[PDB]
Amino acid sequence: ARMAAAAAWGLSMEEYTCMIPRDTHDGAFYRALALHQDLFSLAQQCIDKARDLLDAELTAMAGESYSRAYGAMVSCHMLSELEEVIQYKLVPERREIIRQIWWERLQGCQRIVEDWQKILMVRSLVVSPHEDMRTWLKYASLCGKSGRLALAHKTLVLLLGVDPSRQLDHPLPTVHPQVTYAYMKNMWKSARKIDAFQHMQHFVQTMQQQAQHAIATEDQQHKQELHKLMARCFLKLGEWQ
Amino acid sequence: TRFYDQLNHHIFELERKGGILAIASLIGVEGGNATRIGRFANYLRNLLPSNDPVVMEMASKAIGRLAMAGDTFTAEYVEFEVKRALEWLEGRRHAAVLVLRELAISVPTFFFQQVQPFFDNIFVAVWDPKQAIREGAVAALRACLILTTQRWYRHTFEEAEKGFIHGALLILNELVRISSMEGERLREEMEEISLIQMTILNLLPRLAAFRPTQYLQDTMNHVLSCERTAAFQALGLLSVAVRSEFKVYLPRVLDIIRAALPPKVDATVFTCISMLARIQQDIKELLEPMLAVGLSPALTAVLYDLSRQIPQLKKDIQDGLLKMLSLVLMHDVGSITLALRTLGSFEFELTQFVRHCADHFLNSEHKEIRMEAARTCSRLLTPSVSQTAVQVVADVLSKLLVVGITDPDPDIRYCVLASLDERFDAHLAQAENLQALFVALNDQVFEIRELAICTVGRLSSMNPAFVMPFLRKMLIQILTELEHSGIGRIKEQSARMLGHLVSNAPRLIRPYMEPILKALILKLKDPNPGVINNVLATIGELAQVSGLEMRKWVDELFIIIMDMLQDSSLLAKRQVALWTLGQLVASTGYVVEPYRKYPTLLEVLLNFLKTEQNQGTRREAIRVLGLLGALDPYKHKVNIEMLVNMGNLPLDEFYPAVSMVALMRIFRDQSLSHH
Repeated sequence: ARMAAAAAWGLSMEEYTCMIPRDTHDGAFYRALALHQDLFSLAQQCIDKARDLLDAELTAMAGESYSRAYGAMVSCHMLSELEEVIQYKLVPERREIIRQIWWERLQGCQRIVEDWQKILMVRSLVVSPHEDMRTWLKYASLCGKSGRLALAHKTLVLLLGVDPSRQLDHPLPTVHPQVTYAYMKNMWKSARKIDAFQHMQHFVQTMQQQAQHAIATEDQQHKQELHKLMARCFLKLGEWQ
Repeated sequence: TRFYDQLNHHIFELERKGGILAIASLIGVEGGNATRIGRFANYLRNLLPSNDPVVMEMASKAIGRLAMAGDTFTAEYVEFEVKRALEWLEGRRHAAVLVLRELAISVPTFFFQQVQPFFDNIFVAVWDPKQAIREGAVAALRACLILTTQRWYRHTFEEAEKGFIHGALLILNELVRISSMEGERLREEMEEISLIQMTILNLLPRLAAFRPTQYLQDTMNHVLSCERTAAFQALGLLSVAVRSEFKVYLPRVLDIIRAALPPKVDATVFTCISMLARIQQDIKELLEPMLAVGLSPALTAVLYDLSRQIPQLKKDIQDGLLKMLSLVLMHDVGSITLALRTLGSFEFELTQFVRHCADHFLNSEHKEIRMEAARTCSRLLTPSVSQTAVQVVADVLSKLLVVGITDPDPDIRYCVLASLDERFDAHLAQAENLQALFVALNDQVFEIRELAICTVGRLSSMNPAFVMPFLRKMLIQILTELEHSGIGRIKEQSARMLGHLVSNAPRLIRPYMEPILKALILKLKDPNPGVINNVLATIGELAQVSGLEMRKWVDELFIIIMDMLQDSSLLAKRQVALWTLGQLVASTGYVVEPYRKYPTLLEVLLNFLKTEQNQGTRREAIRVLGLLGALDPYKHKVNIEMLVNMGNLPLDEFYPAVSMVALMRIFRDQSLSHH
């Protein structure tokens, strides 16, 4: 039931995890379920089992010059993330410390969309998509077409709370500027070049208006970043025109 | 090894039980084979023939333990000895019977193919007037049978009944047991909790399953004919194996066993009643003579196993044991330790009793008892709660601690300090114990401090008045003494104190970590695994305590640990370095680029996976490998003649060329010394 369980881990599960062979990394990994049931006294056992069951695979690829071994290193990464979830919940001060480190870890991995999806799958146990926004914006931006020219839209809609493909002609929402900007860039890289241009023009007008309400020693950094964004939008308006 | 090699000779020439029993816990434990096989075997080959059970049973285990080695000498032993003990199964002799039982199984790839020749050899061997062979050697046929289940009985069964009481009986039992894996798994389950008498009894648990019942109806008649007094285990064993109406025979069995129930065949008798619960009313009745036994390790253990087999009668059994054991305890020091051990370990519903025996034990010179009693008294104190019990626990454990300070013998010292169990906190936290521990902490002998600090550390969360400033002093003074006093072997003991002085006293460690790590890392740099292993573990925990606050010292510490790890091929307890690096990086949040700044780390971790055989060490290496973010193979790479000659020249010239190259390759090596 490896594929049935794989489907279950996205957006049943309790039954699917009992039809997976135990003599493999994936069995212990997708019962370490234990981190989804908060069974830490079980998850610790499942993680140690996953480490022992993974084991030989690291030694098997020691003659492909560790090229294919990368996949096992990804499993090793993911296994630490399982422990990270335990520490995340058990020791609150680690939760913010982990945010630094996980991000630093993510930047060192390959840019394969599937590996990022697996990391995000486990990451969702501890961190909302609306907190590590840098990861989801980069995820959408990993490739001009991501892993399929549909995921960038779903991700941006998730971060927006607005679905412009159904809410047709809706104005650009009062959301974090990077999500709107990425959306407009995604519209440009399609047939809808004119719409992207006009939206960029109104986005710039909106930012110019918003800049006038962030003039203080408490929030001038926002205005400064908004100016950087204005510069990016103006260059895009130039090239698009 | 020579010392034990010669002793093995004299031990087998042989009191005798003591020698063979003690050596049995070196045989197969030390792991040596150059002598354990190669000359020891001559002692077994010539000395074993005259050796009664149970001592010979231990020798039998030694036989199997030699076969397990599997080396050249082993192979010579296995064939030489079994081939002689196929014919000697010839009444001189008797050890040959047990050789077959174990040796045949130790190397099954050979013995599997000789099922019937062994039967023929028994057919002849049993003729000896002694009749020892007729019982033992025939029963030993399990050795030539059971291997068939790993890949004859369908006809040998009839041959056993027709061609072979003794013969047919002894062959029949094993031929039935081998019909399934269950025939022996049932016994393996049981052992979690004249020979023909025992075998006729053993037929009933197995003929019931082969052919379900005339066999059972006649088998019990044969039991009664072999006069009637017997260790009637048949119905218990059957009431596990099937329960094939075993009760129908009890009206002619229960009236025979019962007289033997008092401690006064007698080796079991208890086991002939227990298992029939699986007549609970009759076992309940009959516990009285069973619970009247004296303080023997065997009968007490049997009664405990009885309780485990029949939980619903446990209270009646345990109340008996409670009284039985307590009376001896209240009443000497050579037997009280069993009373105390089982009173503390068993599920009983036991305070002043310990104070009394403790006062007796403290004034005895029997060092074996001083060692056993210290930890055993600690076991019994478990249930404790009136103020009297509080004073009893604190007083007894304090007095054992005083022995742990004033007694020159390090083994008694160990036992009495080890006795200060975690379960007795809030009692050991009293001044009566902590003041004695204070004396231990400043004692002239470092072994006392080494043991005593762990207890003091634990107790730091309960009574800082007699812990905390002492731990502060010892951390500073011991870390100083490791260098300033010129300490030799004792330095390792002092190193052990470090970590013991840290793990359980966090209120000291945070503000002191700076002077500790600066000097502790200095000790890491000072030179000895006896020191470094403890320094490494302590630093690891210190990193866990401070987390990211000590990032400024990570480069120094990391480099030192890594260098220690790289030499793990010689310093083979440095799995510790793997753990320490793992916890250090995880705790501090060190930037995940040690594979760029110190690239060897990853090569080392991979070498561990394909060097070390210990699953734990490999698991830790995996944990460290996954601690850092998965590395893009590109960035990884960035951070880092026979055929060749053959086609370029005629063969007439090629031949000398490759000959000369091979010779010069050898000639440039140091191994040339031999060639």
